[PDB]
Amino acid sequence: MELRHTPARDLDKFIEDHLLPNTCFRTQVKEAIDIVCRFLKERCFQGPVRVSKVVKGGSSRSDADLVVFLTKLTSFEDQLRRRGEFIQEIRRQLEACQREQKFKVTFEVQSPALSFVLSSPQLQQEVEFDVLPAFDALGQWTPGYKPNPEIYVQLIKECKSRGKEGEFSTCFTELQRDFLRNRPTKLKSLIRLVKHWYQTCKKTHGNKLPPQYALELLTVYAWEQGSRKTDFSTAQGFQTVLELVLKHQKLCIFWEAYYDFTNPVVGRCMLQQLKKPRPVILDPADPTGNVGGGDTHSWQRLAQEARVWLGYPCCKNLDGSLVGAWTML
Repeated sequence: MELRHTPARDLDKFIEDHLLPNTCFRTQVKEAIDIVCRFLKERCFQGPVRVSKVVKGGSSRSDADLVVFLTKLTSFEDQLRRRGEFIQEIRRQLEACQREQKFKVTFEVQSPALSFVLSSPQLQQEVEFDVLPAFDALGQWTPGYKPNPEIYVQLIKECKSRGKEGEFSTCFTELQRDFLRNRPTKLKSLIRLVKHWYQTCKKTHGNKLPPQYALELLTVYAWEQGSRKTDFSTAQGFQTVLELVLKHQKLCIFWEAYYDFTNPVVGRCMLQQLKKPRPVILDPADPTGNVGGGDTHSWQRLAQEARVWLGYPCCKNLDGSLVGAWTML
């Protein structure tokens, strides 16, 4: 059944039946991406720019971003100005990879933006990757360590100048993914549920909604503030998120997972972002990015959906009572 017709007691089954990726295909996709990665790093621009890494980003026939990082760029703007140049070289090597390498899945580079589809005839599944060139601002980064604040200092400086705050977040995709992957399975599942809810809402909106990523972060926030447990009620977590969306006019959220106020420039940037019209959901991976910021109308649209959804069976017991949101603090 549709999520909107699924009672709270059936949410976990809904997630397992419709939202969990086919484990086998998931692994085959990871292996393919690893092959593409090493291939692009070796073959692209093989004759200062070079491909240093390739990482899967946000994801919804499912869609996903595939970030191709480039070293030796003179500025963040270059990944935008030379996008055409970069996309052509990457397209060329993706096609050479498809031609020369064998995969356990079908690999098809799409004809002219650059994307390719990984599919499995034996599983009735596929994922289309949107290839995004990005400056490798982080360079060598390893989980557990905060990037050198100087990396963000440079970012802040350029974003201020070009007025592109939060527009180079793709450069920190590794942090975005680390932030969401280092979580208990139950929470990752709740995030999948929220993503589905979001995508369901997007389907009927001719106007903009906040970015899905904003909701992924809001879900983490809900859990950190209201649960922090490896097991909990999915329905209660969902209600908490819907209720948090309603509070968008009062939300001011941020994390110091990859940066903090230590550096004056970064701290100043954070403070400047934290003072902007709410909601403020500061990207843990990018201090210049208020995810879904500067568009209160989009949040009002989503909040209207949140209220509608709080009336659905999703957060309700058989007797019609709400399962209840997590108390927070």
